[PDB]
Amino acid sequence: FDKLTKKEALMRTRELEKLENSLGGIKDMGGLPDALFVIDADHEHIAIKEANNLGIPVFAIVDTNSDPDGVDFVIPGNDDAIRAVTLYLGAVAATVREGRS
Amino acid sequence: GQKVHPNGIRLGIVKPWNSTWFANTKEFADNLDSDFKVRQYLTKELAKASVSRIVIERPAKSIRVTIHTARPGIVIGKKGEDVEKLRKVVADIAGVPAQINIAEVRKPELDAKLVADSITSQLERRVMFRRAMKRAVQNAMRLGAKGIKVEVSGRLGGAEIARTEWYREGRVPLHTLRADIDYNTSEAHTTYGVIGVKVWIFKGEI
Amino acid sequence: PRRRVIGQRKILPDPKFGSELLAKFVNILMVDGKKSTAESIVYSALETLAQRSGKSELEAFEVALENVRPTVEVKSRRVGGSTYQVPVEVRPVRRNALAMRWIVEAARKRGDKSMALRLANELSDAAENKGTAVKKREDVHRMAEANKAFA
RNA sequence: GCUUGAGUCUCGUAGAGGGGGGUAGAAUUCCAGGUGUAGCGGUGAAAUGCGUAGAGAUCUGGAGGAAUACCGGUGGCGAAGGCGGCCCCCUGGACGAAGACUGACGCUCAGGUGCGAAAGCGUGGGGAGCAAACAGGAUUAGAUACCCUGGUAGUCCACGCCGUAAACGAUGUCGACUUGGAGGUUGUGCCCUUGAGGCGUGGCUUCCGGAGCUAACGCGUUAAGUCGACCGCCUGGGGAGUACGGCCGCAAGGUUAAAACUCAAAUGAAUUGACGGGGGCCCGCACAAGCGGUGGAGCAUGUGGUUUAAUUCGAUGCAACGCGAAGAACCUUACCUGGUCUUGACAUCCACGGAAGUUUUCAGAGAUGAGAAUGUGCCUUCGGGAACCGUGAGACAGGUGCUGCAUGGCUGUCGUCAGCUCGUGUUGUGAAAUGUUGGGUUAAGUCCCGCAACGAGCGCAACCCUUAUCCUUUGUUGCCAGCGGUCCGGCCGGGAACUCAAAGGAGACUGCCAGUGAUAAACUGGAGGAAGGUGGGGAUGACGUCAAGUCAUCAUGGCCCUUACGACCAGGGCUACACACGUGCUACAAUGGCGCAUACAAAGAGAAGCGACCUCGCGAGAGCAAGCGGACCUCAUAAAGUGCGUCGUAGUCCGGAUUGGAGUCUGCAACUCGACUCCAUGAAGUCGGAAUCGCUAGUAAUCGUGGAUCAGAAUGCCACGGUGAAUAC
Repeated sequence: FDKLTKKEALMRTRELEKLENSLGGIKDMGGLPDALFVIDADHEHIAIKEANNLGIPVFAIVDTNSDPDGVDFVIPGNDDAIRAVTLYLGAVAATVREGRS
Repeated sequence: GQKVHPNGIRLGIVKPWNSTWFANTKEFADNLDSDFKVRQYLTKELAKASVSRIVIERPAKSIRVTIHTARPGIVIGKKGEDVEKLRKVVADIAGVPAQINIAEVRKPELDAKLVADSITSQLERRVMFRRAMKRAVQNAMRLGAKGIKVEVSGRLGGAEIARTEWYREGRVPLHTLRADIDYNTSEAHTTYGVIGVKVWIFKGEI
Repeated sequence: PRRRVIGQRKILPDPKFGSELLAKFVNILMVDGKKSTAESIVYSALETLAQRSGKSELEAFEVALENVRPTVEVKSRRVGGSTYQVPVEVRPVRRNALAMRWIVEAARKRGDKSMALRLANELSDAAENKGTAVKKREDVHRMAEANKAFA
């Protein structure tokens, strides 16, 4: 990392900031996933459109502006309240981490 | 007509010279023309042998011709009568006591002289050009070859107008001077006229 | 000048009087890259100017050049599809640059013997502002005075 | 029969709905009068026009006609055309609230009838402004136009006609159903009206959008969606909505409405590009700011034309025109005129003879012919082979012959412009789109940020050469600071410091600081430093464009000549000259000319070569001839500069063309047709018309020097240094 240049090393590190914040969570996936859980249906219509394109079950918290496009499991909720999405993701992350164990 | 020859702009940078003798002005033309005769002869009489380069050097009144070829066995032959025959006639041409060596070009599909001679041979066996070019790019990219571009041109498939139709795969950084671009060129004398085959092979960045 | 705003290069001052003003005057007078010849002409001409007027060297030069500096000059616009000759205020460096160009040009026009006499007589004719460069200044000022209606 | 369709009644509401009549205020024009004075008006600029007979400006009074600022609003009303001050009279429709009544009375509609902008027509008025026609002025090549100054019908009123418009939401009428959002306008009901509120419920209307539809564009509860009723109309473009006939009309014309013939398209919407005298942003000696040129003169050289026996061929807007050609006396040379050869000048394979080779003579322009020696250079049951030369048949050889529009290769150019694409994904029926656009920034699709894109390639940048500073090494032929003497010259001993030479390193990256900026990219400024922001210069020229250039460098498909379009030779030509153009040189001078003295370079070349010194010649040069294949010797003195003297504004002591004479050198050979020298001659030219070109800093300008080609021939080309600007708003 310190090898041969300072400027290009800085360039490369900020490539790790850009590739790290864009491809953050998905970097250890190694497949395309078996479900999709979106937190806003109209703000993230692209991901819903692709998971419908590929046959992936979409789990969306829609709001009253959103559209149940191809969301297989719609949830009428509130997309932009932090209390609501921390309660909401708290429940979802609670039920994910029960496999057969 | 606008690109520099990508061997000539790399002559002191990465590529070497195919003649490496020193000579003063009295014998520079004579040594040079003697090199035209030994490369002309030795190119004609090894047409089947798939010869890549022939490097001349003159250490003190004696020639030292090195034949970079892909099939060294057909150059040497059953016990090397063909080699001693060739140095006999090269000693006839240059007028000096001749030595001769054979360097084996392994990986012959990464050498542009051999690729252009291959595609040229296929074009004068009347095969379609897209197969020759496309096969050449595929099997050259298969072994190393960080880039390759082939470019045939001129009345292709026996037309009445002349096209080019080049192909390339990978990276061929031709303005970069530290790029090891192996470029060479052949001509295919078909029954419709000449078809020009150029091929650039990018091997490495230094 | 399309993009590039520029600096300016610094000229060496005059080797006799330390005057960058007069150094630019010997550069305006110089032809064919011959600077020695031009500074000989300027030293001879201003030396006889200082001897004639009796003042001093570069205040006789500064008076004779103060009478030929333009105030405002005309300038073409071509904005509304028409040719206007608008009057515009001259910058000081351009002011004395035009002064020297008119003195030198009018001195090349004269019919005396040597260039030092043509230019010594031209600066002397500009000291009481009756020469040719003052007619160039009055001509410029008639153009900018006639066309005053554009500002 | 019945009321949910249609209609009637009651009460209100809003409205440029219509028709008739009246009135008001601003303004324009005209008339009369006061003041007042030299212009007014008009245009891109002008002129026609009005004006000292008093205009325009200004004030007062009057007349007359038309239109009705502000309100004024994708506001309203009307079936549509359309309707805009205010008031009255007559009058049509719409909508709303509750209730009552009739009881299917409804919807559409061919023919028919009515209404129907504007222009136009008829009769009679009116006539301020505006304005077809018209006239004048300009503009222009012309200008029956646009622009200007006037100006009649007309526009206005009454009555009649016409009967059409892009009469258009290019969307027939009536009814039903089908997600939404924001408004506007006009009613009405309910609730603390606790205000310019809250909740509903109708009528009309505007914008955006969902499903759906649509070729797409778009339409989208006011449908171009989903249906039903009735009507109108369409059937390729042109001919042609024309001709003939009918009906209507005062007429203009309107309406209904063909055919022959002719084309293979015409068309719609959208896509990519190109273009625009469309818009936004940006660049380059593009313009501007400057300096010096070209076009004028003489000469050099190239071209067009003309000439010629031939004036070889090629290149022709930019990107042909000292271009191919880095060098035509013969050669080169391809052309012309003659003289000649035919397996050939150049090949390969045969068969025979002879080693080849070397000095001779005659004829002719050379090669063909005639002789004398030398011939065995090494092997062959000899029938020959190595090398070379004649002879004979050939298969062939040969072609700078044609086609660059059959090709390769190489090149120019847009342009060192910043662009050109691809894979995967997505969007669109699709051509294609996205990425590549957008906010900043950059020299730069540079870099950041954003974003249905994620990435990648060619290009940009960097790596390369050179230049600018320092260090290390080595120190000759190169250098001489300190030493010693010195023929005072690095000259010698010597010194390796320094210049320098050449190899290896360091160095410059927005690295540091301050400020501005999305805390990002970056920009502006500062320090240090030889250098500061791609430091200067070069090399490097993306995908493609011009069926650009070359078949004559070469290679090459096809065609063509093969006793000739091949080959050899001598002489000629490519150098011709009424002319025209391009690119240069030298000038027109005093910032100079001439004479004398004197200072400071860099880069190169050199053996069939560069050629010192010395002697001779006024000079070009000649003779003898060292040294050097070269940091050593030679080319080789740099010149502008400077210091003196002279010339004195003259076609002159400018300028050197042209021409006569006399020569030197190279080369078989300077006549056509070299270069240079000496003496003499001494044109044109006094700063160049329209127009046009180059240059942004060691630049332009100006001054010399070298080299390639080359026996000799540069004012060209390619390099090198000296002095050294102006200007950029």
